[PDB]
Amino acid sequence: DLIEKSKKHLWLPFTQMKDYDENPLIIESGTGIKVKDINGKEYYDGFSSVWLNVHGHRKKELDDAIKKQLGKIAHSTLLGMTNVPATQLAETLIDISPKKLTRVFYSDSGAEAMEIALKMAFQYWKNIGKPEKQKFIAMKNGYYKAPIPYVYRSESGDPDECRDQCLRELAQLLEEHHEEIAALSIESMVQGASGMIVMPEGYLAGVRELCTTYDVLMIVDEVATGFGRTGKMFACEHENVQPDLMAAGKGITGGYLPIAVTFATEDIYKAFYDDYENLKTFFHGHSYTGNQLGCAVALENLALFESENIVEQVAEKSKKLHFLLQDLHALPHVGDIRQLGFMCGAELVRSKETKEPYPADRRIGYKVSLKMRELGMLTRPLGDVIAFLPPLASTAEELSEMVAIMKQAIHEVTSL
Amino acid sequence: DLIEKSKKHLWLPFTQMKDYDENPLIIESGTGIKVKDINGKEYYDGFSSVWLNVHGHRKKELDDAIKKQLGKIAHSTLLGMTNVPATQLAETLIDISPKKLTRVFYSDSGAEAMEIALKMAFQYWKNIGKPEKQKFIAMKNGYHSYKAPIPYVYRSESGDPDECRDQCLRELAQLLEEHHEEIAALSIESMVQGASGMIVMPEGYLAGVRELCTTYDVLMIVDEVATGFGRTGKMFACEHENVQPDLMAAGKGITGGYLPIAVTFATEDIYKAFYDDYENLKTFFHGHSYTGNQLGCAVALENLALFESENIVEQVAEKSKKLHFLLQDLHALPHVGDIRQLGFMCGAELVRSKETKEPYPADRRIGYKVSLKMRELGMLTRPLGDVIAFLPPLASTAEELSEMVAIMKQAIHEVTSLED
Ligand SMILES: Cc1ncc(COP(=O)(O)O)c(/C=N/CCCC[C@H](N)C(=O)O)c1O
Ligand SMILES: Cc1ncc(COP(=O)(O)O)c(CN)c1O
Repeated sequence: DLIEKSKKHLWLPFTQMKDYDENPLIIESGTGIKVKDINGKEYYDGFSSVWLNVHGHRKKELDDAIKKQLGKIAHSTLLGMTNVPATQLAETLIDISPKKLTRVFYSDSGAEAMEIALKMAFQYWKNIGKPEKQKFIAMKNGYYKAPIPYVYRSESGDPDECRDQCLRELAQLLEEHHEEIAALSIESMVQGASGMIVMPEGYLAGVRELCTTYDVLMIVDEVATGFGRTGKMFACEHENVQPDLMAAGKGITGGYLPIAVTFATEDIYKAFYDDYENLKTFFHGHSYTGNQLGCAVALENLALFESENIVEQVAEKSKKLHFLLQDLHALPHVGDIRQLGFMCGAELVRSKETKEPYPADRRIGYKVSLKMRELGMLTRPLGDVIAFLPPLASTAEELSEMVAIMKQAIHEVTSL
Repeated sequence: DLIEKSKKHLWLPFTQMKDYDENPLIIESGTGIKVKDINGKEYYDGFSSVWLNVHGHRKKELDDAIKKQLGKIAHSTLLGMTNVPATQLAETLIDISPKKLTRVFYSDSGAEAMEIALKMAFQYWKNIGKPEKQKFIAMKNGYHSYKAPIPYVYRSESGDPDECRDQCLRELAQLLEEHHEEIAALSIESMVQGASGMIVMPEGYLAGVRELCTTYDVLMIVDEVATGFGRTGKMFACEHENVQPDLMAAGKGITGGYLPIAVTFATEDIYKAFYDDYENLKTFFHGHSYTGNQLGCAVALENLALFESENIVEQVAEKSKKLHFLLQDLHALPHVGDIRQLGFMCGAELVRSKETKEPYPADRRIGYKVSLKMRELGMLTRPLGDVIAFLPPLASTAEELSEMVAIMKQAIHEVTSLED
């Protein structure tokens, strides 16, 4: 009846409940990079619990640090005071992140880390003495507007040409309006929910140049892409960018608990530092900010990154997956395949010559994902882009098994 | 070392770090209703860690459930599927919630639980045919748009509650008469304005807000984040007027204070409007990644199981009788303007003179200077400007309360007296 009960009471995030009612799924537990439902059936975790599960479920040394931190204290506040593991994690996060990012402002979630970034950005200009700086630049498809080098559906198909066109179009937009912009928000290297659109080489760097040149702050959303995943600690390493502000989460705790961070340059911190009377204080916060348990599990997740060398591991297991996922090209209705590190997606198309998309009512992304659930694998389709973002743990043979279960399930339905 | 560290790397919420640098503080541990800083010192947690903590620090039962749960699975997603604790907790949450509220949408914070409610309420009307329904009504100074007045008795002409009560209810009617077809929802704290300064509403203010909201087809958003799960003397504060909100937000107390879990509650009417085939674009495109954490739901399950066992709710009701008398002492101080309380939510409002009702000026920092004095005396609290906010754990005993209130009297006395 737990199934029956999940229909009566819940209301699930980013899902249409009529499709859940027709196909229920309730997990009980999980081990390694797998999970088990309540009428015991086991799956892979192809979407690593939506882009946050680093070393699998039941990982020993994370289960360890939570238990330990229950030994001391589970939650005390960061409002006006602080606590030990937040204080320690902060130090670790300053060292493992771009050098210009000196500060750290915690919150419960990715979206909260970005809203926080926007609010610092807006409030920084207001503090220093340039209130004109209000407007923002969203990057088209960004989960004013500026376009992102989406080269597969471009005019020339050429990365460098698409890139430089997107840079130029941004540059024109900055040329004309910069003296009223405050900040620019961009996902670090890969637009996630937009279909896993990898940015071509030199894009991010161009944005950084143009932001510096034009006195707009660069905000870099590293929530999906951070903590391994891209085959670096943070995806903005791939071009040596220092964001002015950067939002992080998901894989900060190993997958276990909800913590997020907003990193901030010291120049930015300084703008909010002054006597209380002036109302310069950044007035933002949440009540479970600096959770001891979250900070403790994240500290040991951050230790594992350094000891078990999980980042460098990922960069070698990717190469394997470069060719092993180029094997998807063989299938007829799989018009493009993208990756950066473990961050992977296969865009489905009706015609390879025309790259024509399927209709969205033909439901092909979702219909595929149900057939993986048939064959013991879990993912989420972004439209008709099937996502493949598996645990960083996941060994090169599982990396290989999933990709076939994926490929098998695509072909089974994409023939229809 | 940690002190020097905290000062060089952290950016803390709702705090001038310049202040944190004259007066830093780093908790290491806690035991029942006490916390222990790094230099050994002990404090009463007289703000329940900002209105979260219910049973005490290091409570075995809650300690146990997280370990229990840990050896199943720490986190599996609610995007498109579910998990066992969330599905159980929800059943539970439905029984203790009001009747009309039969869905549970989950999230990581109170702020988020409100944010979801606004989007649900906003989008609700789009999905049914009335998209012109789109503006909200915010109750003035409402920490969670036409602003609508809310009865603050102490500084109200009347001095009489019901006159301040009914006067505000009408002003909301004059708003609702001439603007209701544009209005999606109304947003209101359940029984007490927290951040505003622990301002308690007259009985049947919230009743009257709810009967008007029905008469004009506006949705009633009830924020129970600060006032939920015991704090007022009921499991939910709106029970003080039997009230049936269309959307209710919760967080905080829900996990006894251990983890972050928060919930938006919805009526089955609302939920209905998002039920369809995907084609129709009826869906609610929202919901964070750590939605339905096993560890937070597990800790919450147990927290509520304790609520059920010990009878924490009637216990607070019991102990609040004591608390009111215990707070009577505070009114004997020259500068304590006024003492507001419902359940464990109390506020002593400070003033230059308790005859003019004239507050102190903002730069003199009378709330902050007292909060520090309390720290010095071994108590943690956070002011709401010159409103000083006592909110002790719901496990707090009769004598702990007397000691916390004593420290508070000592503190307010010593700082107000000195400003002369
Ligand atoms: C009705 C209500 N909703 C939401 C929140 C915050 O929910 P969260 O985002 O943490 O999940 C609070 C206060 N929450 C505590 C915040 C501190 C209050 C005040 N700024 C102060 O300085 O004490 C609240 O009173
Ligand atoms: C770029 C970005 N930012 C924020 C989020 C959401 O994070 P949260 O659910 O914790 O807000 C996502 C989800 N993948 C994302 O891709």
